[PDB]
Amino acid sequence: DMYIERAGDITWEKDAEVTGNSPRLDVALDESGDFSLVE
Amino acid sequence: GETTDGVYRVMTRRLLGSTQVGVGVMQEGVFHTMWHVTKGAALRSGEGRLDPYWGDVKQDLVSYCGPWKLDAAWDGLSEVQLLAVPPGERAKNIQTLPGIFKTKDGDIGAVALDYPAGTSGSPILDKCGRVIGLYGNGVVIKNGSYVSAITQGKRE
Ligand SMILES: CN(C)c1cc(CN)ccn1
Repeated sequence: DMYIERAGDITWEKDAEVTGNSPRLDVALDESGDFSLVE
Repeated sequence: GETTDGVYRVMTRRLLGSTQVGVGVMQEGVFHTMWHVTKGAALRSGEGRLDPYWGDVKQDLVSYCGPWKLDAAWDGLSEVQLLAVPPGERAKNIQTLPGIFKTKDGDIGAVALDYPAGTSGSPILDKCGRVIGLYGNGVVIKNGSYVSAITQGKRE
């Protein structure tokens, strides 16, 4: 049995930690909702 | 049950203790999460019940109590924030510049941030605080890193 619990408000935080890169990838999406890389 | 707008953890007591299997967004009385988090099962909110209303395995999305309400889109240029809700940890905002998933049916924004599986369904926001998609359906690239699509539904 699944249940939900509030975790917070949805707001943009000024001066949040900024990280992660921006990869441009060729991908395929199958009928089961799985993404895979196209090489 | 609690119907206040916001981000919520999706929990289960079926396994050992209480386990966080995902996250979702309550907006305009509708709960939005990824299909792989609930597999379309009903949810509990206190003493109340949330029944699925719409879902699609291929988009990997599901809405409860009403139709999908989130319609904002990434502008293709600006940084966004993942409002990550990790298992057993406080909600945290992480800012990033999305990359792209190029597909035969068009391009989708993608965020290169690696969080546990139980963080699936965490919302990705624009500078106005609007939810532009949910985090948690993606791919593992060459170096073993995770890149999630910015998955957004259609508002009928
Ligand atoms: C579904 N999520 C958030 C995942 C998935 C994986 C699968 N490699 C790794 C890390 N996080």
